[PDB]
Amino acid sequence: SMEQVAMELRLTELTRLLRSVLDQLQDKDPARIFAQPVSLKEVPDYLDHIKHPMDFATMRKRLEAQGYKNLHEFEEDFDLIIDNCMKYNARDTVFYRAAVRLRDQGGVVLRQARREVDSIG
Repeated sequence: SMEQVAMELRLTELTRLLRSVLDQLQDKDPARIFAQPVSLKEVPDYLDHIKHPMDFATMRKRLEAQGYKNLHEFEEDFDLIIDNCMKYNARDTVFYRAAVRLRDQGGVVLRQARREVDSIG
């Protein structure tokens, strides 16, 4: 139906906007600490600590399959990246600190992304 096509076009346009958001947030991680999944070869106990691992590459796979239906879903995955790191790693570490700086800088980007999503519909 035409209604289904129109809903698909909206999902495509959201995907475009979330790709620009994703690029902008990942620029706030110049060390590439959050670029890839924590390796279970290198951190064998990780899944005993962290129940829902997340990273930018995993989010990009989901995005390219148009797997985010709304901005809330995308933000959920971004907050897991930050929140998982702040639990596993102590305050005194470069990992925790990188997560704090990503959260602080990413908030700015997400604030305007929400206005754009609501504005354009």
